Amino acid sequence: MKTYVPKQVEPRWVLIDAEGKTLGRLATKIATLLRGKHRPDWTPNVAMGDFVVVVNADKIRVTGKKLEQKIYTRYSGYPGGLKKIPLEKMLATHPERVLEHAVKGMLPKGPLGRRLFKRLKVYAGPDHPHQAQRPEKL
Amino acid sequence: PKGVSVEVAPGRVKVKGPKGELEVPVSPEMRVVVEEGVVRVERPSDERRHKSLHGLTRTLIANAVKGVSEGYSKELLIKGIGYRARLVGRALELTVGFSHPVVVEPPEGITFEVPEPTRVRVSGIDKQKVGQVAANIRAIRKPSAYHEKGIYYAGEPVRLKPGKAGA
Amino acid sequence: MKGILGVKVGMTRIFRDDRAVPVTVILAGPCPVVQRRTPEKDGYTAVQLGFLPQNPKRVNRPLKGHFAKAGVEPVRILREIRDFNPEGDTVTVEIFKPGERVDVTGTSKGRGFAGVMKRWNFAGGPDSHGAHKIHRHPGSIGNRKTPGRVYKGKKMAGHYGAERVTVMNLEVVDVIPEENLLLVKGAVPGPNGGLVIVRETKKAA
Amino acid sequence: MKVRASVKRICDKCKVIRRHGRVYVICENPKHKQRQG
RNA sequence: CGGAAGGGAUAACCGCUGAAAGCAUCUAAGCGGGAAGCCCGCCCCAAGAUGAGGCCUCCCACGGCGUCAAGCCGGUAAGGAC
RNA sequence: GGGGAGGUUUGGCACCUCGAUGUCGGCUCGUCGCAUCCUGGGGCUGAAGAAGGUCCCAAGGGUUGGGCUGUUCGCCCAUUAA
RNA sequence: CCGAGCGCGGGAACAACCGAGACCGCCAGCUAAGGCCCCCAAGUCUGGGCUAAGUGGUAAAGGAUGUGGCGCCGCGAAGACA
Repeated sequence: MKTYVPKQVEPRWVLIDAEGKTLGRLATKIATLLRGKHRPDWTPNVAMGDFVVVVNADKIRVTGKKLEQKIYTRYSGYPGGLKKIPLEKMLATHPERVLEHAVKGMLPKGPLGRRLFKRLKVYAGPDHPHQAQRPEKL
Repeated sequence: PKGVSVEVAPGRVKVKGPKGELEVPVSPEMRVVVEEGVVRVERPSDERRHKSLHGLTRTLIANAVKGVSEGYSKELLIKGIGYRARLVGRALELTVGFSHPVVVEPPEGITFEVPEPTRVRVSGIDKQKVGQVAANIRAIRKPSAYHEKGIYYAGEPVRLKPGKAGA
Repeated sequence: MKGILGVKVGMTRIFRDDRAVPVTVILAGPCPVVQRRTPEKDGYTAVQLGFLPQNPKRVNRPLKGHFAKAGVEPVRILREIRDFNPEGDTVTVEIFKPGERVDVTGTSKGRGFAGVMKRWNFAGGPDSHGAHKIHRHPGSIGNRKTPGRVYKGKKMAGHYGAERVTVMNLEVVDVIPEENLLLVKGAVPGPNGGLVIVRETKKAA
Repeated sequence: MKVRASVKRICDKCKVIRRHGRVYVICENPKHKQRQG
C-alpha cells in the first residue's frame, strides 16, 4: 500500500494549568502536543499540533536554586552585549517568557518549529481570549 | 504559659499577651498544637533537618510566648567621655564620638527610653527585632576602640595597648 | 515634570546680577493643549501641544477641530509632554518662574556625512613624515584573524548631524509674558527659529 | 592566618563553623580569623 | 551644560532571634546593614517588537467577468504624488 | 621538601601553509582578561592618631607629559588619587 | 583499525574509540553498539540504595562538627556528656 495522509484537519485547541507544575516537566508534554505526536494522525511536514494556550504561568514552580541560579542570557551583536537575567527577575518581569522559553527549545527548528511556537499562547493570569473550545486538561 | 493567648494555625502561632500580639510562622513540618494549658512541639522523625527544625521551632514559639509575656531586658551602657544620651519627644538624641548628635527613633513594635545619659534603656516586646536594634546602636558607635569609649551592652572589653605598638 | 513647547531665538550675555550670562531666549507663546491621554486607553499620562496659528486650507481634514474644542491647528502642529496633566487652556510661557532650572529638547542641525575626526573624534595623523595618504583617516578597525570580524559599533566614518538631543540642568533667568519669551543660561541646541521643547529639570526627584 | 587553604583549630579556644557556605575558624582574638580560602 | 541625587537585589564582610549537640554560632528556617561593582533612574535609538502593536481623528460598496470560492479589471472619496 | 594552576617567556615537536602565512618597535583603532596599579568597601595587624603593611570582594571608569636610545624592556625627568 | 572501509550506525560534529564487511530493489522481521522525558526511534517502566552541589556537567597534595552506612574503647542510672 502507501501510508496515509491526513487531509486538512481542524486545529484542536487545548488549555493547561501552570501553577504547581514543574517548569520543565510541563513543556516536555506541552511540546509533544504542539506537534501532532499525540495525535493518531501526526505528520512531520504540516503542523496540525494543538494550539496550547496556557493560564497562570506566573506561578510556575521549579526545583532547587534555579529561582536564583538559572540564568537567561541575551547577546546583541555589539561587543559586550551579553546580558544574563536570572530566573528570579525573569519571573518578576514578563514571567510568561520563562515558559515560552523552556518550551521553544523542545521543538525542532526548521521554518515550522517556530510556526509551532506561534501555535502557543501562554498568559500569566489565568484569563485568555476565550476564543473557543480550549478544553482544559491535566 | 499562664494568662497568655496562643493561637495555632496551619503553620503560624499568633500569640497575644498583656502587651501585644506577635505572629511566628514556622514550617508545618513536625507538630504544632496547644494542649492542656501549655503548647507542644514534636518532630516527624530522627532526621537531621527534622531534628534541627524541631528544636529551633520549639524554642522559637516558646520565646514567642514569653515575648508577649514581657521579654524586654536589653539595654546599652554607653561608656566614653563626652557621650551623652538624651530623649526628646519621640527621638533619643544621644551625642557620642560622632561630630553630631545621633538621632535614634523608637519605631513600631518596641519602646526604647533613656534613663540617664550614661546608659540607654530598651523595653523590647519582640525578642527577634530587639537584639537587632541593640546591635544597631552598638554598631552605630563601635566600642572598645583600642582602649575604650563607644557603646557597650555590658560585655567586658578586650583591651589592647594604647599610644604604643606603632613601630 | 511639567513642560512647554518653544521656538529658538537669541543667545547673548545680559550682564544681569553683576557678572555676565550667555542668554538664549525661546518663544513658548500660545502653545495649545489639544488632547490629554489616560492609562487604560493609552498607558502613560500625556498632553498634545500645538504652536503657531497660520494654518488655512493647506491643513484641513481631521483638524481635531473635532477633538472636543477645535482651536484650529497652529502650523508647526503638535507634540507630547509626558507625565503631565494641565489646567486646560492653551498654556503660554509663564509655566515656569525666574529662579528654576530645566531640561530642553531639540534637533541638532545637519552636519551630515562627516569625517571621523569631526564625528565621534579620532586622530588620523602624519601631516608629513609618514605619508600624505591618510591625513583624515581611521587607520585601524579590528583584530587580525580572530575576530576576523569588524566590531559592531566600532566608531566609524559616517553621518553626524541631523539628529536630536535633550540637555539637562540649565537656568532660565528671565521670562516675558508681554511677548511670550523665556531666557536661559545660553546652551540651546539647534538653529535659530526652530523646534524646541522645554520641560522641568531633574536632580534629586 | 586569615584567608588560606589550610585552616586549623590552632588555639583550643577556637571553633570551626561551616557558616555561609564555607569553612571558617572563629575565636576571641580575630588574629586567628581563619577561613577556607 | 553630562557623570548626579535616589530606589531594588548582592559580593567580601559585619550583625539579630535560633537549633541539631541543655551550653555556642552571623544559618541549616527566618530577618538587618553593607560597595565607584549588578538592575534602574538619565540620554539616544527602536513595532521589519512578521507579534507589525496603541491613541486621535478622516473616507466609504456592485461599477464589469468570480452566483456560491479567494481574485481579476477601468476611473473615483480622505488623500498623495509628478 | 611536596601539590597545583596558567600558556605571557624561554625550549622540545614538525601536523595546516614553500603554485607565499610580508617577521621589529611606533602611528592610528581598539576590545577582552583579572593573578587591581589608581578610585569603594572590608577583614586582620608587631594598627593611638597619622600614614603603613597584608589578605578577600570588586573592572564601572582611569591609566599623563618630556630626555636617551630603532629600540619594547630599562634608567632618568617634572609630575599624579594612579 | 585506517590507507583502500570519508560507504553504514553510536560517538553532539571527528580516517583510524565502540559496533559492524555495502551486487542491486523493498513503504517487510529480528538484532549489535549506544539508547528509550522530550531531540531522535523506543519505559517520565519496575524496585530500592546515595547526594543538595548543577556535584552530574571533567584538576591535585591537602583541608573541614558535609551527609549516609560500618567498626573500636572507655563514661553511665553505683548516676555520667554538658
